[PDB]
Amino acid sequence: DSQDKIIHDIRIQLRKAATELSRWKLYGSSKWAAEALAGLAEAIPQNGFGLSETEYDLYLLGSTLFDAKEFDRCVFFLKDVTNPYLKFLKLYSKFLSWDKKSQESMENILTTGKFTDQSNISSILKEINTFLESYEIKIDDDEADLGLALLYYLRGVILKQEKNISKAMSSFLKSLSCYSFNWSCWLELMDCLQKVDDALLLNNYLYQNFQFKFSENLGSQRTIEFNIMIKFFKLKVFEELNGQLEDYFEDLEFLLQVFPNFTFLKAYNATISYNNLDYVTAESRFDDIVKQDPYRLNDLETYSNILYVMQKNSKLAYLAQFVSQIDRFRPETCCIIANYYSARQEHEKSIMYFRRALTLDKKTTNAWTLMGHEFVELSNSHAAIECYRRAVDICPRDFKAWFGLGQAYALLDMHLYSLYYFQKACTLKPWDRRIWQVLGECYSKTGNKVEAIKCYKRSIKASQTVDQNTSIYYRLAQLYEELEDLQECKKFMMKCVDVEELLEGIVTDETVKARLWLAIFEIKAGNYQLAYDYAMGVSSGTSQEIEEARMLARECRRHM
Amino acid sequence: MIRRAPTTLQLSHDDVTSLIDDLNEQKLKQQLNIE
Amino acid sequence: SSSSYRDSYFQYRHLPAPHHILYAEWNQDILALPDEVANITMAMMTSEQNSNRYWNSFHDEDDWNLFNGMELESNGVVTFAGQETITGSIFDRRITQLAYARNNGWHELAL
Amino acid sequence: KEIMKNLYKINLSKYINTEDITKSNEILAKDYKLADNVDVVRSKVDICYTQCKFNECLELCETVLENDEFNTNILPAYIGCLYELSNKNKLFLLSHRLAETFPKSAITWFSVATYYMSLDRISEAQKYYSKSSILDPSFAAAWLGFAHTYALEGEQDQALTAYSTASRFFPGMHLPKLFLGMQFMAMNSLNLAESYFVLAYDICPNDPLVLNE
Repeated sequence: DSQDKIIHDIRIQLRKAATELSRWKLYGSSKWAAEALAGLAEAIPQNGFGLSETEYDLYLLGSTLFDAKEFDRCVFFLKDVTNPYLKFLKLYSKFLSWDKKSQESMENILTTGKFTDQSNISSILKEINTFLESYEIKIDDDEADLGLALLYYLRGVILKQEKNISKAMSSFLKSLSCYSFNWSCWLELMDCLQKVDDALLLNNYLYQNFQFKFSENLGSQRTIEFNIMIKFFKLKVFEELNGQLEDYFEDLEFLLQVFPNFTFLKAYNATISYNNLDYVTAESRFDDIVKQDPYRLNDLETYSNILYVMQKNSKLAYLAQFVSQIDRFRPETCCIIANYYSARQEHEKSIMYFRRALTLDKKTTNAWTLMGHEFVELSNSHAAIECYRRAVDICPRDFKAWFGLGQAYALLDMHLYSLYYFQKACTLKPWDRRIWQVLGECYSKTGNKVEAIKCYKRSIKASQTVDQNTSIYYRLAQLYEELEDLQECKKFMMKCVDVEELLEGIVTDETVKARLWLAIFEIKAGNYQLAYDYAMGVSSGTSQEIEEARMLARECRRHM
Repeated sequence: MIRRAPTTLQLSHDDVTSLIDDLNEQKLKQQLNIE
Repeated sequence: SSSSYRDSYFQYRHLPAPHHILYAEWNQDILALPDEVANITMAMMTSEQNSNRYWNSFHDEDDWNLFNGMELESNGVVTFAGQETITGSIFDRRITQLAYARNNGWHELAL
Repeated sequence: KEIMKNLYKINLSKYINTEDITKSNEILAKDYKLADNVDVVRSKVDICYTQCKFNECLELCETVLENDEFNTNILPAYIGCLYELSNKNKLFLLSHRLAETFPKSAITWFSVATYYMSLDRISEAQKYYSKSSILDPSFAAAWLGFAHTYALEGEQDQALTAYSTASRFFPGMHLPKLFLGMQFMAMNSLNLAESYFVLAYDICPNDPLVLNE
């Protein structure tokens, strides 16, 4: 009943949302808006602008010279206009002229940022503030048009690029309050967030002291509980930052009902499966995207990422040939192929695509660690070290980069010199068995037996399954043997052997050495009967393992 | 079951050379009339 | 003159970033075909046998045995290899069954 | 009476008054619920393949294979149409899919062999046509392709014997006779080529290939 009424509300609004945003030549939200309407559940044109025929002539000149890449020429003709709708177009033309120019200026420059972590940009900011004061609304009024709301979006984005955080956020809230359903505005707002605690602060602000201009937005939509962007905000920020979830479940199923055919949600839904190390289910989820939407180079980087871990080179060779045929200029299309080329042990070529995949979009820092790995297999440790090191300098909170850099030193003899890197990676993901076991090996190899004991015990607790603790137990028992106390290591020798019985006779290699050692000590204890069965149980190991127990079996049988 | 390209033939060398020779005949005799 | 007014072909404004033309060589890259070219990496006639073995893995044991040394001549006369020989003309159902027989069947001279 | 007449008439051979078959299947499509059944789309595929409407080959074949991925009635025509279109990737997927499911049936090995055929591997695809021929007799596709492997690259002497075997063991088709006559023509031996061509014309009166030859 009411859901259908909501359905009836969304198409008209999304018709409006895609109309003006495409009409104002910004494609960050216009492309997403039509996508959202296309996937909406099955249940005269709309247009309006307060422009005079004299000034409307300049719009056609302004609009057509915009997408013709002649941004500078558009500014010159549209200099003297005073309407807020057109005033945005001039400064948007002005802003994108700088953004395009900056891209041309640096192409050899891979790393982006300032080591410690304007005047031309500050020129743009003044017209916004000067025009905003002159205009006779200045927000906070019921009669607030889309253009003024859209003007605040440019002000926010121009403030962010100057690193003036905590003022662009307020500007973005003012823009969204007057006009929601602007994805490019939301993305710039999500970007300025840095930590999960910041998300909780903004989320509260969105609930108590935030409200939309009910005049501009259609009815039954200005309510926060029945909004859509707030919902899409919940699914977005809460999971890319991997923050603590709240008000997230009931929203997710609500969006799947309203948007059953929305391609973006399923890829996000598949990505959720990806983030939880659930690879098998995510593959089924992704297979619907490719079949339903074959041309989508937006989230396929994870698809080819799934396939690489999954193994199955024939399928990867199929994907690599198919994806490259669409176009070779997306950031993703240059990372899928490199994965296909990496599986074929052709390293001097695979190393090439990772550098290529990063150049198109420098934000894809995940390709840095992969490019570093591709040096290690080339027996070139020097080149690998820099590739990993750039990754942490882009963002220090990269567990992948620290781990990949730690190994490159661990492969060489510099065991202790790699201990700091492994220690740093510990803080990123403490709840992992893999990292803890490696730390124990470094301590073992550096003559720190007192610390290595405590390191392995922590790894044991983190392991989800007991069977993975078989390898640690035997090595942990050895360290006690180096700490001249043979009685203490017996208890751990009981556990590692007992896991074999609890696993209906796993008969694994690292338990074979456990039984041989355990039987040998039992002979010194004088208990031949308790040692006889140990040799018989390990009679299905290696060639040297069976003979070692067989002769021990004869020795204990004689004294039995 | 698949069909290959059906047999087709183009201008041979013998006939084209014969036409070349003929072209030389009517490009050789007419200038005698002019002269 | 008139250069940018015509729009009948791929132009400089149809691609999103005008500076992508600086590279402009990635279009002319032959991507490696799926299966057999993986054999040239190890090498840096063998590739065809590898592809032949890969496609040969999809047999049953008895079917593989029959085709283990199988050779087919042009006139249709068929030669069967026993791991005796069963040289008989093809398209008759009986010869194949006979080949299966002395393959998996039991034959004993018994003195 | 009328529905069974149309149903039988769907399956008749082409090259003769195909307009009548088109009208009959159009009548069968709308009037009765049999609008998009297996045999009607199979007849459309056969018609497009005879008239070399390869685009319609792929649309109708994909729209039917999306329901039944392993319909053996249409797979030969589907493989020929794709081979004409040289869709190497799609052929590899089909060959692999049929390899995991129907190793015994000759359709799978014919598909793998034509996958090799599309990559210009005539000498190797020779063996795979041989395997497809052995696994199923009375199959024109396998033996005719095998003869094509003989005739395409060198070794012309025994392609004649291969085509003679095709003609004798598969009577009633003009195609083997036409191929044998054209191969004799390739030898520059004339009277025998004309004799086989008139034989093929006798078997099939309406075929552009035989008349062009």
